[PDB]
Amino acid sequence: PAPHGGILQDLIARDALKKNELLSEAQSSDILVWNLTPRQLCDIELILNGGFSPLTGFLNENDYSSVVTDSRLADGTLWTIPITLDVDEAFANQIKPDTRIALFQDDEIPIAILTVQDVYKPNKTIEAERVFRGDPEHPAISYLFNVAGDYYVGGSLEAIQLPQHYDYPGLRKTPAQLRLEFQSRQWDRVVAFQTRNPMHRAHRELTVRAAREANAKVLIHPVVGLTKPGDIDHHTRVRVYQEIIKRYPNGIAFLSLLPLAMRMSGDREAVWHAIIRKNYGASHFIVGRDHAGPGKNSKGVDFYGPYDAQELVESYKHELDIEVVPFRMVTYLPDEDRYAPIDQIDTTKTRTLNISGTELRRRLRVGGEIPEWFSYPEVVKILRESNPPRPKQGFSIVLGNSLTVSREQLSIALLSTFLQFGGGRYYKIFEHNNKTELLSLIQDFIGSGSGLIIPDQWEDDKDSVVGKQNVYLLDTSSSADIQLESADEPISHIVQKVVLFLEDNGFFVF
Amino acid sequence: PAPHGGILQDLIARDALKKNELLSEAQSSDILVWNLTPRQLCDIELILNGGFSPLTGFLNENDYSSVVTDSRLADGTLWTIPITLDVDEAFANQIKPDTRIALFQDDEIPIAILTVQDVYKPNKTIEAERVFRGDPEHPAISYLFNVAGDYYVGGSLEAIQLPQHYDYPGLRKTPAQLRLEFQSRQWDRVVAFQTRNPMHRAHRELTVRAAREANAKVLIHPVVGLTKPGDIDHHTRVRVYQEIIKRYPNGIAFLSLLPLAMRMSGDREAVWHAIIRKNYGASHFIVGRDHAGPGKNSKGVDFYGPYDAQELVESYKHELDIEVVPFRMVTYLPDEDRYAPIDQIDTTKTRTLNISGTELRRRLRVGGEIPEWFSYPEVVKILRESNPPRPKQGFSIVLGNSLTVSREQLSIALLSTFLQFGGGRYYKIFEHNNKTELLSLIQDFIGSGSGLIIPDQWEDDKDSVVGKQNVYLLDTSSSADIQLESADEPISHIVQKVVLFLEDNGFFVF
Amino acid sequence: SLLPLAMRMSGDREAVWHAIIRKNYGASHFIVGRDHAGPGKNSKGVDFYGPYDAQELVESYKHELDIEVVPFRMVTYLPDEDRYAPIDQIDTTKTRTLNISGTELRRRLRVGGEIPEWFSYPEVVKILRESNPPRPKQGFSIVLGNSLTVSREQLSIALLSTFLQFGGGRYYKIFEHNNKTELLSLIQDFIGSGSGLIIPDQWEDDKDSVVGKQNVYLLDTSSSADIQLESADEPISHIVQKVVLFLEDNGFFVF
Ligand SMILES: Nc1ncnc2c1ncn2[C@@H]1O[C@H](COP(=O)(O)OS(=O)(=O)O)[C@@H](O)[C@H]1O
Ligand SMILES: Nc1ncnc2c1ncn2[C@@H]1O[C@H](COP(=O)(O)OS(=O)(=O)O)[C@@H](O)[C@H]1O
Ligand SMILES: Nc1ncnc2c1ncn2[C@@H]1O[C@H](COP(=O)(O)OS(=O)(=O)O)[C@@H](O)[C@H]1O
Ligand SMILES: [Ca+2]
Ligand SMILES: [Ca+2]
Ligand SMILES: [Ca+2]
Ligand SMILES: [Ca+2]
Ligand SMILES: [Ca+2]
Ligand SMILES: [Ca+2]
Ligand SMILES: [Ca+2]
Ligand SMILES: [Ca+2]
Ligand SMILES: [Mg+2]
Ligand SMILES: [Mg+2]
Ligand code: NA
Ligand code: NA
Ligand code: NA
Ligand code: NA
Ligand code: NA
Ligand code: NA
Ligand code: NA
Ligand code: NA
Ligand code: NA
Ligand code: NA
Ligand code: NA
Ligand code: NA
Ligand code: NA
Ligand code: NA
Ligand code: NA
Ligand code: NA
Repeated sequence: PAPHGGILQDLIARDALKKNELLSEAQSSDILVWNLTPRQLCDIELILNGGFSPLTGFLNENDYSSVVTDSRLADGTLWTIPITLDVDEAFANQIKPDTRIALFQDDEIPIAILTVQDVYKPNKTIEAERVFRGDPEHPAISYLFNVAGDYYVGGSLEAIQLPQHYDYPGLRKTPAQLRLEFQSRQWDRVVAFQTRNPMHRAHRELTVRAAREANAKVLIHPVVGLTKPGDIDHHTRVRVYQEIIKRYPNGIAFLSLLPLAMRMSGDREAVWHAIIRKNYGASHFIVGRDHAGPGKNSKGVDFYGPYDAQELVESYKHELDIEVVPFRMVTYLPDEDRYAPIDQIDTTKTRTLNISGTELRRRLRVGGEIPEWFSYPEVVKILRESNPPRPKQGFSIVLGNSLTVSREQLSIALLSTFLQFGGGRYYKIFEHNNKTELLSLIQDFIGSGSGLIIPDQWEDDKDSVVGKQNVYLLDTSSSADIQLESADEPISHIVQKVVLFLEDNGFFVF
Repeated sequence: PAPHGGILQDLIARDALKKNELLSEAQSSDILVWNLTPRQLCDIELILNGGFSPLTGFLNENDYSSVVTDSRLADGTLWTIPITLDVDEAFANQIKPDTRIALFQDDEIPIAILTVQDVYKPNKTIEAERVFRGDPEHPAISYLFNVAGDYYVGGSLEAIQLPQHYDYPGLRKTPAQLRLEFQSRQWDRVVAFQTRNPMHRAHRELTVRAAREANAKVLIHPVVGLTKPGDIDHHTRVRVYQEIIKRYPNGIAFLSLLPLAMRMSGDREAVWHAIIRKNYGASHFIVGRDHAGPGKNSKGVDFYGPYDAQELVESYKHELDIEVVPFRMVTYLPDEDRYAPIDQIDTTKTRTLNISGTELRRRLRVGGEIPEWFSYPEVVKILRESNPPRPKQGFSIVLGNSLTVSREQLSIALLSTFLQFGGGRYYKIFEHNNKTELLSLIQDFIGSGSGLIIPDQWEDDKDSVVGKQNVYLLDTSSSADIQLESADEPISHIVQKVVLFLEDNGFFVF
Repeated sequence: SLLPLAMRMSGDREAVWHAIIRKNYGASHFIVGRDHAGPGKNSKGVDFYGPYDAQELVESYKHELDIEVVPFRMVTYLPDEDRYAPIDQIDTTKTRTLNISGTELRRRLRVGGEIPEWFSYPEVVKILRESNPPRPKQGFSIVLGNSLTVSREQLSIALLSTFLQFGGGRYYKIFEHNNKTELLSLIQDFIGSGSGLIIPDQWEDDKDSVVGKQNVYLLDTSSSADIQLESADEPISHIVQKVVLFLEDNGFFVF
C-alpha cells in the first residue's frame, strides 16, 4: 500500500544533494549542538528513513496536542504516538524559532539539522493519562517522568545520515529497501509480524496461519531499538529469530530488523505499528493478544485488556489502509499435539496447555526443562546460553553497616569457602570505597557470572549507580536479604548462613 | 618413625597454657610488629606444628649458613632447605637481639612471638647457587631475588595459633593429628605421596603399587601452600584429590592437606619432603621422576636430572629414618591396558604412551578430548571447569597508541560485533584512565570469562599491575598481536581483523 | 504357522468357523477374544457385531465343536500396576486402565508420534513404522483441476521447483497420464514409493476407478476440491503457497 499520508518521506533520499553542505553546517563552530538520547536515536532513524511518514521532523505543540487528545496530527492524519525531541530547561532556553540546531550521535556523528518551529513545556500528566492511560508503573509514563526532558522542541528535519549501527549491517532494512526486497521477489502481499520477545512454537504457527489466511508472504519484523525494561536483549533475540526463520517452508518468510523505540502503549501502539508496517511495505499486519501491552502492574491489574488493541485497530480499519489479521490467544493442544486460536476450541472437551513468560523466566532461572512442544530446542539453547540458570549466575554479598566482626576476616572466610565449591565461578573481595567508577562495575562482574564479596556499603547518594540484581545484603536489619542474629555473630556462623542462603537460591548446587 | 631430631616440636601444644599470656603481649602498644608474608605463613605453620622438627623458629645466620653450604643445621642435623624470616632494611633496623617481635597474619591475627637472635644480610647469590643451583629462572631464585626481603631475622618462636584457613577446616591435619588418625585405624605402616598437581591414572597406579610393595596404607598428602607459579589452583586440585581417593579400594587411603610452601628445589627439596613426612607420621615416602623439579629453563635445559632427587635421598638413606620407595617413570602400555614403571618394560618391543602436562594444558585450552585411559572422567570434568577451553575464556583487546581512527567508535563497533555472536560471554568497553585501582581489575574480568575492549594503552610504569593472559594489542607496530595495515584503516576492516584473530585463537567458534 | 485363509470378517459366525478350522489343524483349544473377527463399526458409528457375540455363539455350540474355547474379555493395561489384565477381573474404579485403539495407533504411525513402551515391543513398533511411514515419508499427488485457467505447464513447473527446494529425500515428477489406463494405474505405485506427483489435468470419470484415491488431492475452484482455489485464474505464486501450506498442514512437509 501507499505510505501513510501518501508519500514516503525518505529524507536521506530527499537531502542527498545537501549532504556535504549539511555536514559542514553541523560541524561548524557557531551552531548549537544536541546529543540525541538512545530513544531519540531510534525515533530519528524512523523519521529520516520514511518509517514515520508523513512525519518530517519532531512534533510541534500543535501536532502533539492533536495526537495527545485526538490520536491525529493537526491536519487530521491518523497518528497515535507522539514523537518529540525532549530536552532540558538549560538547552531549551538557548533556542527560538528559526534556530537551526545540529543533532549528533555519541557527540561525534552528525545525524541531522533540525529547524526549530517552537519550544514548549508539555504537561506530562495529561500526556501520561491521555496517551498511556496514567498508571505510573507504565514503562512509557515512568520514562516520561524519570528520563525524558521537560521541554519538547518542534521542528523540521534535514537528513545527514541514519544513526550508526555496527551489528547486523545487512539486516536493518529501510522502508525503500524492504520494498525492493519484496518487489524483486514479486511479493505483492506480505503479512508483517511485530515482536519484542523470542518466538516459540505458538508464534511460528500463528504467523504461518496468518500467511495462509491472507495468501501472503511472511515478514518477521522484530524491534531492535528500545523495548520494555527487562526484555531479553536484542542480540539474543536476533539469534532466536534467525534460527526460527528456518522452521518456515523455504521461500515463505523474510526477516528484517526494526530500530523502533516502543512505548509499550498497547492499543495506541498497535495502531502506530500498523501505520509503520504499511510504510515499510506490508499489506497486512498481525495483532494478537495484548499486542504491545506491558502486562500487569504491581497490583496485579492489566494495563490494557487482552484485546483492546484489536478493538482500537478494528475501529480505524477503514482508514489504516493496511489489512489487520487478528488472533485470539493461540494455545497448545496436548491431546491433538497442535496449536490453535482459543476462539476455535475449548468449551471443555479439549484440554489446553500454556507456558507464560513468567513460567519460562523461572524455568530458565532454575535450569528446569522446557517442553519440546513449547519452543524449538535450538531456540531454547540460545535462550539458556544468554539467560543462564542460577548456578551460572553472578551475585554480590554486601557486608552491612551493622556488622561488628572483622570485615577483613569475614570477607576472607567467605572467599575461601566459596572457592572450595568450584564449578567455574570467579570470586573477588571488591572494594568500591564509594567511588562511582568502581560502583558501576559491580553489575558488570555479576553479568560475567562472578561472585563479589563487598566489605562495606556504599552511601545512599551513590545507590542509584548500582543495579540491585543478585545483590544481597548481610546485616542485622529487617531489610537484610540475609539476616544476622547479632552484630557480632561469630564468623563461622555467618559463613554458613550465607552459604545456605546462596544454595537455597540456587547459586550453589552440590 | 621418631620425629626428625627426636622430638616433635609441636609448639601449639608446648605453649598451650601460655596462649592468653602471649596474646596479651602480642597486642600491647609497645611491641614491634611484623606482618607475615604468604610464604612465611606457610613456613610458620610448619614450624609451629612440628612439621619442621627439630626447628623451633627461623634460622639464625649460624644454622642458615650451615644449611646453605652443608645441607645440615649447625649441630649436624640433616636439613636442606633454609627457612628464614625475610624483612626489609626499615624493619631490620629497628630490630636488636633479645628483642620480642609479634608476628601477625593479615595485620590482625597474632600468630607468634619471636625472640630475636640476630639480624643479617645474606648473600643471595651464594644461596641461589648452593641451594637452588644458580639458574635465574628457577622459581626459588626468582622468588629469592624479586620477593624475599634482603634481611633475615633468626630467632626462636612461641606459638599463639597456627595461621587461619577457612577452606577445608578439617583437612589440614597437623603431625600430631595425623599420627592420631593413623593410630585410631591401627595403621603402623603408611607410605606418603607428595603432589602439587592433579592426579591421573598413573599416579593412582604408582601409589597402589607402593602400597603393595611396602605393605602400607596410603597417605595422599598434597601441598596446598605455595607451589610452582602456574600450577592448577589448590581448590581445584583438592576436588581432584577428593574424587580420585574414591578410586582406591575402600579403607586403603587417607587424604591430608599439607600447607607447605615448596621451593621447587628438586633433590634438596626431596630430602626435605622426606624429613617432613617422617615428622607427620609416615614410615615410607614415594620419590618419583623429577621430584619437586621445575622442569626446563628457557634454553630447554633441565633444572635437575630426572633422578637426582632419588640419588640424593639414597645417599642420605641411613640418616633419613623413613623408607624411600623410588619409582622410575610410570607409563601407559596401550596394548596391555595398564601402567608400569619404564624400568620394567620397553625392550623396544613394548609400546608405551604418555601425555605431558603441556599436552594436557593444550587439550584443555582447545577443549580437546582426554583419553579415558589417561585420567578418570570426573577428574577431567573438574579440570575443564576450572581451566575452560578458549570459547569459554575471557580476553581483552587494547586499541594501541598508534591508532588514529575514532577510539570511541572502534570500541562500540567491536562491542556490537561481539554481541552479535552470543555464546554467553559478557562484554564491556573498559576505561582504566591509567588508575591502578582499575587496571588491577582487568585480569579479574578475563578470569570471569569476559571480553574487554580497552580504547587505549596504560603507562609503561603500570604494566606490572596488569596480567598478560589473553590481553592483545591492536596496533601498527611489530609488537602488536593483531597488526593493523595502517593507523587509519577503516573501522569495518579493523573489526574483521580482530574477529578473525579471536576465531583463529579459539575464543569464538561458529 | 501361517494360515492362508480368506476371512469374511464375519464375527460370531466366523469364530465358529475358525474353531472348526483350528481343530482340523490340530489344536485342542482356541482363543476367542473381544470382537473376534469383527469388522468394527460402520460409517454411522454402529457395531457390526456386539463385542462378545462371537463368544456367545461359540459358547452355544460348545458341546459339538469338540475343541476347547478359551474366552477373554477385553484385556487392558494397568498403569498403576504396569501389567495387563482382563477387564472382567478389574475396574469397579479403584484401578485406572489404559488402552490404545487401532485408530489411535494408525494416527500415531501417521504423524510419527511416540508409541508407549508398555503398549507394544519396540522392535515391533520399528517394523510397523518402517512399513507404514509417517506423513513426511509418504507419497502424494496434486491433481490440477479442470477449472484451472492458468498455464498448466507453468503451474506444474512451479510446484515441482518449489517442492524440490524442501528436500528430505522425496522424489517428484510431473506425471502425464493422458487418460491411459497403463499410466493411471501407476499413480498409486509412485505414491506407494513415497513420491510426489504433480498431475497437469484430470482423468475422465470412466477411468477414475483405475486410481486409488489415497493421498491424491484435487486443486480446483470446486467445493469438492481438497485444496480450494479462490478463482480459476488465481496467480501461480498464490496457488503454490496454498498447495505448500496444505501439504504441510497435512504433514507431508515438516520444516
Ligand atoms: N500466544 C499468543 N496468541 C496470540 N497472539 C500472540 C501470542 N503470543 C504473542 N502474540 C502476538 O505476537 C505479537 C508480538 O508478541 P510479543 O513479542 O510477545 O509482544 S509485542 O509487544 O511485540 O506485541 C503481538 O501481535 C502479540 O499479540
Ligand atoms: N609418571 C610418573 N612416574 C613416576 N613418578 C611420578 C610420575 N608422575 C609424578 N610422579 C611423582 O609423583 C610425585 C608428585 O608429582 P607432582 O605433583 O607432579 O610433582 S612434585 O613437585 O610434587 O614432585 C613426585 O614424587 C613425582 O616424582
Ligand atoms: N485387547 C484384547 N482383549 C481381548 N481380546 C483381544 C484383544 N485384542 C485382540 N483380541 C483377540 O485376538 C484375536 C485376534 O485379534 P485381531 O487380529 O485383532 O482380530 S481378528 O479378526 O483376528 O479376531 C481375537 O480372538 C480377538 O478377539
Ligand atoms: Ca522533569
Ligand atoms: Ca487479564
Ligand atoms: Ca555478643
Ligand atoms: Ca633486594
Ligand atoms: Ca630431561
Ligand atoms: Ca590514510
Ligand atoms: Ca461397541
Ligand atoms: Ca481474474
Ligand atoms: Mg542505523
Ligand atoms: Mg592453618
Ligand atoms: Na494504498
Ligand atoms: Na567522545
Ligand atoms: Na478495554
Ligand atoms: Na483508504
Ligand atoms: Na483482504
Ligand atoms: Na527458601
Ligand atoms: Na587491615
Ligand atoms: Na658465584
Ligand atoms: Na621395607
Ligand atoms: Na644430575
Ligand atoms: Na628408626
Ligand atoms: Na592460525
Ligand atoms: Na448380540
Ligand atoms: Na463331541
Ligand atoms: Na478343559
Ligand atoms: Na488444518
